[PDB]
Parts: sequence; structure tokens; C-alpha cells
Amino acid sequence: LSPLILRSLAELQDGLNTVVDKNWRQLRRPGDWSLAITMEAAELLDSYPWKWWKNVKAQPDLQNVKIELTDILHFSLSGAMQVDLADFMFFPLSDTNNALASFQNIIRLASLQRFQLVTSAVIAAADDIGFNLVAYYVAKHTLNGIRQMKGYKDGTYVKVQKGVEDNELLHGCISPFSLDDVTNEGNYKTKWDDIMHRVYDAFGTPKEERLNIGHWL
Amino acid sequence: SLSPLILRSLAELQDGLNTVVDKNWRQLRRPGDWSLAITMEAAELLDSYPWKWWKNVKAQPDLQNVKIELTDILHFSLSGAMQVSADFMFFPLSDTNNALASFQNIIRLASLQRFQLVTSAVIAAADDIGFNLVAYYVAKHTLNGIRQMKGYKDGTYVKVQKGVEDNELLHGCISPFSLDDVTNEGNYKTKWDDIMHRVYDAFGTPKEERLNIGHWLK
Ligand SMILES: O=c1ccn([C@H]2C[C@H](O)[C@@H](COP(=O)(O)NP(=O)(O)O)O2)c(=O)[nH]1
Ligand SMILES: O=c1ccn([C@H]2C[C@H](O)[C@@H](COP(=O)(O)NP(=O)(O)O)O2)c(=O)[nH]1
Ligand SMILES: [Ca+2]
Ligand SMILES: [Ca+2]
Ligand SMILES: [Ca+2]
Ligand SMILES: [Ca+2]
Ligand code: NA
Ligand code: NA
Repeated sequence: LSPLILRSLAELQDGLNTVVDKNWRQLRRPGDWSLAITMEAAELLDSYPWKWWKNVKAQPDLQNVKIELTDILHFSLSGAMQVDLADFMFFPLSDTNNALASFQNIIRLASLQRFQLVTSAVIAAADDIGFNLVAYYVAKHTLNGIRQMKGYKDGTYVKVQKGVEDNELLHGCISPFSLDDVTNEGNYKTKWDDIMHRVYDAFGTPKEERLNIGHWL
Repeated sequence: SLSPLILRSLAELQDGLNTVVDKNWRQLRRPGDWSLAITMEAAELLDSYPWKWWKNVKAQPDLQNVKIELTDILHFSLSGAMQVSADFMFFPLSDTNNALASFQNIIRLASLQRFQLVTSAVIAAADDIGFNLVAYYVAKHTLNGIRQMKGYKDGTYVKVQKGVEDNELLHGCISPFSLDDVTNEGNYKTKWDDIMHRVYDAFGTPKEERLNIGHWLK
């Protein structure tokens, strides 16, 4: 990913973290981000049929893998703001052995606070798998804000409260967007705005509580 | 500090259970499999604390669940140590920040394949927290057997019943047993057998499908 796009992602990330807490930088510490990456990596690992004692014919939940890698990126962008890849990542990740090893290595890197390296690993993973990480990031960033608006912090929102996990709606919201659309330096901000409005529409956010791309960048 | 006789019998139960899962599990499994399993249980354990600063921030620790997850880690650290054949823990674990640091260190230890040291950590945690780890082990061991015979591998097992997960039924099963009851070197087997039968009663296992302590030890 280009330096411009990475910067814009990090700026979105700062903004989201601020919605969660003003003064997040004084409230948080690098070990919080390591723990967060660890827990998402566990969710990612749990998308594979790694259990030899349970549901042994299960297939990998490749749709969920996309969400979990996107969540890791939120937290590694965060950790980096408060602070070789071939030694850790093994391709192709469609091979379950490669995934389990590569994604357990994300936990070791998170524990060492190697956040920029985690970010590169996520980007490398999305490129190998062949999904649009940028588009997923913007979609899930928008959902993270909607969660905070609906009282996630206070316990008045839970992610499966309309009977379907909120994350699952994100695939449809990003379906029209190519890699080039969301990374083209002269037009990306409009595509990021389109993604935001598709997610707001998916969750019926009132027009008045919506934020445009210009609010974040 | 558990006695060598109790430690060995826990390990024999565990080998027993691993063999129900697969004959020749030692040839099928690798040390890294046990490392992964422990990592995943420790994530369950960390998630029993209110660590998330963005979600339901006034929540309290699920300290009953903590007991189950430590017990799960023990199954896997006993297994790891068999497969391979301080500065890590911060007490008290009643403090969230202590638990979060300690249990992330368990993940690192699991990754380093220091399985006997994970086992010691779990034993020390249970002493610190003050619950009967040996009784919980025998109880979950029984439920683990029940799962295997009620379709866990094939995907037909039903884990949650009207809101309540199988694991939650174990607490009532272990209530009547002290530490001395389940560790007395002359008598413990009979008490382990009583725990097994309470778990079977809780899950309504038909008598013909029950085992006794003697099907596992001797
Ligand atoms: O300070 C924070 C806290 C949370 N998140 C976001 C990142 C991630 O996308 C989401 C994870 O939320 P969750 O409550 O663990 N639920 P799920 O993993 O299903 O999205 O939280 C942030 O971006 N910054
Ligand atoms: O070869 C194995 C595989 C699994 N387990 C047991 C240990 C642990 O107690 C349980 C974990 O089962 P799970 O399917 O992860 N579910 P839960 O964590 O809710 O018990 O599986 C073993 O003892 N040996
Ligand atoms: Ca999560
Ligand atoms: Ca997630
Ligand atoms: Ca588990
Ligand atoms: Ca567990
Ligand atoms: Na998840
Ligand atoms: Na659990």
C-alpha cells in the first residue's frame, strides 16, 4: 500500500480512537494494543478447522478471516501511533498449516510491540488471499463508529442484537469496490465516502448522525 | 503444590482422554498443537475480564468462567508435557491488570513449549484464586468424555441449553468437595469417582454409558 493511503488509514484510525475516548493517547498504552491484536488473532485462528476433536469435517470461514484481519489492522495502526516479514508469514494462506503458523506469529509480533510489522503482515495476507483490505477497513471503521453511537461502550448495543452479526453485513457493502478504486490517489476519498454511506445505509443510521470522509480527513 | 501421585493420576486421566479422541494421539499430534490449544483457552480466559475499554466498560469479571478456562489450560499443558517427553505470574489474580499480564504470559510460555511451567502456573493460579482445581479437572474431564460420545467430532453435539453452556453445569457438581477430599493419597480415587457420577447425573447420561474411576486408572 502507498504512503498516502497508509497515512489516510492511520488518520481514520486516530479519529475512531477519539470517538471511543478523547484523550485516548493518555488513557492507552502499547500493551493494550498488543492484547487487542492477540484477541483478534485468536478470532482469526478460530476461523480455521484447527480443532482435531470437534467438527472435524468443517471448512475455513474465509469470509470471517477478512473481518478478523481488518480488525487486526485497526489495532496495529493504533499501536504504531503510540510506539523480516518472510520470517513470519507463510503463503499461500489458503493452506491451513500456513495460516495457523502465520497467524500465531502475529501474536508473537504483537507481544513484542512490532506493530508496523503486524500492519505489513495484514496487508501481505490480504494480497495473498485476494481481498480488498482498504475497502474492508473503511467499512468496519464506519461500523465501529455506529457501534459507539448506539451505546456499545455503555452496554446498550451488542453486535448480534438484530439476530445477525453486524460484521456480516460488511461483505455486501464492499462488494462493488476494486483495489484500484480505493487506492487511486486522485479519487480514493470519494470511494471511501461511498463505502461509508453504504454501511450507514445498511444499518439505517439517521442522515443527521452520519459522518462524511471530510470529517475524518 | 500438588503431590506427585495426584499429578501423575491427572496426567493418566489426560492420556486416557486424548486416546478416546484418537488412538495413538502422540503420533498424530505435535507440540505446537498443544501450544495452539493453550493460546486459545488463554484467550477465553482473558475474555472473562473487563479488559475492553470500548465495550460494556462497567462489566465485572466472570470469575466462575475463569475456573473453567484454567481447567481447560491444564488439560492442554498436561498433554503438551507428555507430547514433548515468578517473572511470569502476578498475584493476586483478583486484580484485572494482574490477570491480564499473567495470562498473556501463559500464551508466551505455551509458545516456548514450557508446558510443565504452564501446569505450575495453573496450579499456582488456583491456589491464589482459591478454587479446587483437581475437582474441576475431574469434572471437565468427564464432560470432555461425554462430548466425544455425543457427537462432538461430527458436529451434532448441542452445547448450550436455553442460555446455559455445558460448562456451567460443572460448578454444582464440584460444590461438595474440598481440596483434602480430592487429594488424599489413600482415598482420592473414590472421590474422583463421585465427581464423575455427579457430572453424569447432571447430563442425564444413561448408566450403561458411564465409566468409573477404574476405567481410567488401573
Ligand atoms: O480503541 C479502539 C477500540 C476498538 N476498536 C475497534 C477495532 C476493531 O475493528 C473493533 C473490535 O471490536 P470488538 O468489540 O472486539 N467486536 P468484533 O471483533 O466482532 O468487531 O474495535 C478501535 O478501532 N479502537
Ligand atoms: O486431544 C484433546 C482435545 C481436547 N481436549 C479437551 C481439553 C479441554 O477441556 C476441552 C476444550 O474443548 P472446546 O471444544 O475448546 N470447548 P470449551 O473450551 O468450551 O470446553 O477439550 C483434550 O483434553 N484433549
Ligand atoms: Ca473482537
Ligand atoms: Ca473481530
Ligand atoms: Ca475452547
Ligand atoms: Ca474453554
Ligand atoms: Na469474530
Ligand atoms: Na469458553
